[PDB]
Amino acid sequence: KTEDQRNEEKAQREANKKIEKQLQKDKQVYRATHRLLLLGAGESGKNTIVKQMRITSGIFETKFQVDKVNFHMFDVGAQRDERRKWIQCFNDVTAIIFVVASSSYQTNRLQAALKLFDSIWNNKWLRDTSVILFLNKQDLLAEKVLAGKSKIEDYFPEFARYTTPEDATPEPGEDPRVTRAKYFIRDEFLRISTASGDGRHYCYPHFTCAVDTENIRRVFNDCRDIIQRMHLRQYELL
Amino acid sequence: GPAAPLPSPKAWDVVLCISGTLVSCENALVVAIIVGTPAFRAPMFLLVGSLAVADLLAGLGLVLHFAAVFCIGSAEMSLVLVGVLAMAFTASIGSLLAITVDRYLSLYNALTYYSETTVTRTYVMLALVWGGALGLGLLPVLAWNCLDGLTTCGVVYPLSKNHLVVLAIAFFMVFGIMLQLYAQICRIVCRHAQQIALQRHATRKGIATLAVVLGAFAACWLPFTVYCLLGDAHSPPLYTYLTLLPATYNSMINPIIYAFRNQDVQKVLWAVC
Amino acid sequence: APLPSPKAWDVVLCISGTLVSCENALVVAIIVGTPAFRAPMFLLVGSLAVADLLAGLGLVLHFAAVFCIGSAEMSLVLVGVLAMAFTASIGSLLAITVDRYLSLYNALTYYSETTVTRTYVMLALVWGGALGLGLLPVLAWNCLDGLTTCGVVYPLSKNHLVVLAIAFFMVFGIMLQLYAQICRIVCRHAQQIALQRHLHYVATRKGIATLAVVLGAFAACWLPFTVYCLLGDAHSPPLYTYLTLLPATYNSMINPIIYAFRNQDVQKVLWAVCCC
Amino acid sequence: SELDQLRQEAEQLKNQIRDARKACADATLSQITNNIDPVGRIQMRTRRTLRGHLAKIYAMHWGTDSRLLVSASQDGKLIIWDSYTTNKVHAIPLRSSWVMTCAYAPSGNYVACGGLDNICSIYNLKTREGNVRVSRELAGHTGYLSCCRFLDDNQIVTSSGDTTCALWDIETGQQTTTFTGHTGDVMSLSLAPDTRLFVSGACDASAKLWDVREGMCRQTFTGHESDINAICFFPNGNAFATGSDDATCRLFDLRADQELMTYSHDNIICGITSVSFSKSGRLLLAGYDDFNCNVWDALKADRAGVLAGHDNRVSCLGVTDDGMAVATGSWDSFLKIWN
Amino acid sequence: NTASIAQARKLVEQLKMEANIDRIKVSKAAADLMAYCEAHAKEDPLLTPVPASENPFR
Amino acid sequence: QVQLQESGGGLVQPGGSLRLSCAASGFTFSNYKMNWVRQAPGKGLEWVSDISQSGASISYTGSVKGRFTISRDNAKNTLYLQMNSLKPEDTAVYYCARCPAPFTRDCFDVTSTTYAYRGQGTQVTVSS
Repeated sequence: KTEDQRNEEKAQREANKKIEKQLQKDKQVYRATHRLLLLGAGESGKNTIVKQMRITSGIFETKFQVDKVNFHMFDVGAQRDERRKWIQCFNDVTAIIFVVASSSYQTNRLQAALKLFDSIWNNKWLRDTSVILFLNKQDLLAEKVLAGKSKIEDYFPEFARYTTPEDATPEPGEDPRVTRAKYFIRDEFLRISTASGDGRHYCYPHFTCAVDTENIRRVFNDCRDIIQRMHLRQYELL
Repeated sequence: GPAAPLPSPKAWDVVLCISGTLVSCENALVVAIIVGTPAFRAPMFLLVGSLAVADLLAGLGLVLHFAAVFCIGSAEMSLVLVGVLAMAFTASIGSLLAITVDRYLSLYNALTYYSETTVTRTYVMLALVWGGALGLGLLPVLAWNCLDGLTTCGVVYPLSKNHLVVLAIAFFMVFGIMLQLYAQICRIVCRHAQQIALQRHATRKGIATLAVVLGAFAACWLPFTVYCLLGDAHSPPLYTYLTLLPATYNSMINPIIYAFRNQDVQKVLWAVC
Repeated sequence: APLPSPKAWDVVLCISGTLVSCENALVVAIIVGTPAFRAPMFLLVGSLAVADLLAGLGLVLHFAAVFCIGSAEMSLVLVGVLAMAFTASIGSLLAITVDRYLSLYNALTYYSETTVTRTYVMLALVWGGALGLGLLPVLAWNCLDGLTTCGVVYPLSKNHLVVLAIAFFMVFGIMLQLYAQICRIVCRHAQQIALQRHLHYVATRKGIATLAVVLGAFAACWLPFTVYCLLGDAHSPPLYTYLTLLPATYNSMINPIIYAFRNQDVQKVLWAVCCC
Repeated sequence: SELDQLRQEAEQLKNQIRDARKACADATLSQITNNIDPVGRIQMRTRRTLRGHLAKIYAMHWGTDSRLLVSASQDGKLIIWDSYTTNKVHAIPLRSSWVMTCAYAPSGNYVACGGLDNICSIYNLKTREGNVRVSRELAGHTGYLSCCRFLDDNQIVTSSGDTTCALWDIETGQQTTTFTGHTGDVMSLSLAPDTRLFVSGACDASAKLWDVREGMCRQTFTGHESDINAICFFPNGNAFATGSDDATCRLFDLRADQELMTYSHDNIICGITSVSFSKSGRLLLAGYDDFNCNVWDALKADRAGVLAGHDNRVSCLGVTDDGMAVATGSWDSFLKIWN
Repeated sequence: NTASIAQARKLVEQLKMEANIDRIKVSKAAADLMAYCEAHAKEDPLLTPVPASENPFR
Repeated sequence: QVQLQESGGGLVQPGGSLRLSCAASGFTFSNYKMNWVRQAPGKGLEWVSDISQSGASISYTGSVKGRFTISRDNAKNTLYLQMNSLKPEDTAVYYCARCPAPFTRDCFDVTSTTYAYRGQGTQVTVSS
């Protein structure tokens, strides 16, 4: 009662107040920092990208300092390929960085990336979270197309009818053939993305190479666009 | 009670009364959801709460002003009531401007939007809006009224022409600020719409909603201010409330656009119903 | 009918208009004479100077028509032209500020040269939104024939004045918002623009704060007149009218100094000319 | 040849066991339970809505005295609550932001946490210094840790995604026993009241009974159509209820070694996240991915009640040791107490 | 295909340990379950609601 | 017990048509989504074809496009894969797989090395 228990309750309220004052601070810390997933189908230069943006346990965490905005990037290792269970832990991430090797033509490892991307896009609890797509390892993409030893017609029968997009911005010094194939892989991912309505989910294709270092800037703009698109949908509008 | 009769209300007085009463009824539920649900305590929800309390206060002021002009008959009470009505309308305009600027800021620096800086900015915006509302609602009470009989006393007896002109000027400045803010938001939305349209191969929804909100604000508040600037003391009395009904209509419409359209508040409404 | 000599206030108004006309003539002379001076901002500055010079000539030969022989018709047309030039000048200043903001915001992320064409699309709008308005009711809604209401300027009616004041305060709010956005941009991206300056006056906090003073150099001048246009009536003293019109002519004088002569290249031209 | 022979032998033993299972099915549970009176409807009400978590609540557990509870959040905080007075007693910061399971030792002295970081961490609440400090960390598992329970203050059972279960002794810190019988991720495991046995349900649409002392699988229970997301013992320790993603909860009994009841509704497309029982074993509760909790009365497979106070997936649901209340923690960062 | 043979052998071993167990009839199991359910029905706060005097969560 | 049995397949001449049958039990065939995946010698699993719950959305991998037909008999609970104009590279060990959850558009973990809901697998060899 008030004779004996009153002091115990008062101490408990004081402890609650201290805990809440700590919770305010790490709440600011948590909500200020954004979070991203790093997902890799395999042999797509995920470690190369990690090393590029760098400047046993199953999860490795990396820190960013981009434009006074703190980012945390989480990769998944030492975990089995069955990912239908732990992928649900990542419905609060700002975006999922999907790294795909475009030199995939498992004999057809590109289709494995396409099928996996379908699962992420159509998943019930990954509907809100957007995906940043990095078509990676294009350094040899022009080489094999120029060499002509391997064809994407055999592994993708719908490339021959596909034409180069009119709204395309090829980089200088690029062959016309590789440019068309560069946007064919992108359109396959885009076909999955635009097939589903209910625009809570959007995809952000981005061509990438090992020599590139500015992948910070492309992620920063994507996180900028993703967050403001979510704000737009709240206020009707977009 | 020898003589001392209160004149019977005319055709438009009762419509003003009904509009104010139903505005209060409409805003009571919105402010109730704002206060009751602990989840609705984000920086942006405080802004809608401020707009809602200003609108509810305006409706309550309207119905009580009719009370004072119907079976109460107190001159000082009516002065106080028209003053607090003006304060409520100024607070509504300021809160709508603050809502727009907060939305634009959220759009602009989205990554840094969730910090202590946004809470401090929201507190400062609330303080400025309500302080300016009190200030512009204390001039027509303190010494700027028509009771002395020296000032012009423009359109809303009792309230001097100078205070009305100052209010119109402040409203026009706020209107320009909101026009530029919505131009910025239009640029953002148009860029995103072009990107999405290029991806798929549209803009109708965003253009429609921005046009609707800006047109509601303009077509509902402009006539009062323009007639305030143009009008004089001996102006026809029907124009006093003929262009004042759209103000009540805008105060009525504001929570529908800013509160009901929110998915979370809509879900809470469905849960209550 | 012998016209009495104008009072001293009309004389000093004419004198100030004469100095304004001379300064604007000098500025347009430097702009036109050098073919290299065709920068995207320089076209807007030249349009502002054109409106300013037109206002100066209008005021000077308005004093002429008042103190010399003349009828009310050409005086009415000319005062309408004067107000037309003034509202064109206000629009030009707003366009210059929005051009600065657009340049800064765009150059924050890449750049586009197509905006120069957009300048034309903007420019005509000003010279079609103000200019035409500055002559549309004056020739049609004049209060000289009138017998409806006049207001605080003898030729113009009160409805014209309140419409102009409404437009002015909308423009003032727009420019306040633009300056606020420019300040937010310069505060958030100070280091980037400091390092990326090489590829308008955008600089450190001390350097860009002068823009506020520039805004004051507008707000302190045109605000005292426009508000009076709402408050006054036909019986208001003309002394107040002249005393509040003088700040507008002072702002007309000072706009070339802060906008034309401020830039570095014309400053180099100035030292070259003075050295001779 | 040899592989085909082994496959044929496995098939023939499976057929023999199926025949044996069908032999003992004299009468179903429906016939025997038809006589008893139904409970009707239960109107459960929310009393305490615990707030203070930012990210989703993924696991929670009750104490032995039904007063203090623990909730873990993917924000990287482990909050120890007192549900009676809605104070918070201990906001433990987590080394890894991602956590998937928490557990209370049955003495009030230690707590356990685990997740994608592959390491289960024990925190001591009775430190002399007064500051909560991590006592031990165990890193034997390769796959992500799924759940963990305490046998006593010294032994802990952990189930991870490497298709293995482990029994650790805290003092020595190495794996005392291992359990390798599953063909998929072991999503959940539950402990018998006598603590001699425990049953783990995995993603192979199968549950397995294990004895801690001997370390071998006694019986395997099959019959589900999807991954068993959760499983809980009967209060008497002679039956267990398993909930999967096939929108059906099943009841199995050890001695008959076959299913008994098949709680399901035709309008339930949504799956099941967690299951639990009451003290008497009459009332059972099961969470759903459609942000409500359906309560099935006793055995007749009739929906006794619905608890629809949440907005997102209910992730954890637990009944106190004395059966006073049921605590449901969901993904809306809100943990509620119902009774 | 070497570890596959060992895995199949382990599966067969476990299966034939599992086969040789004693199973009582389902009716007896249901009888025990209902006996436990009815015996403890008076000690279940969730089954029969308790007055708010004895409820700590009131 | 959820088991899937695959019937058909063997040493066949190239260019022929082969029918592979997947018989299912222990679960509702109607609710779930069926997949066909093949295992090349010395390589991992690669997805081939899928058929949805009702039978409307049908998709194939690039290699088997235009030559493979996937159908389901809900009454017989039997999933048929029809192969036309086979090629030497088509030899593999086939597998009739089921995605883990019913009434779900996504279908995870069908090519993993250890999957519970996958059949023992029939053998198809194409050679002269």
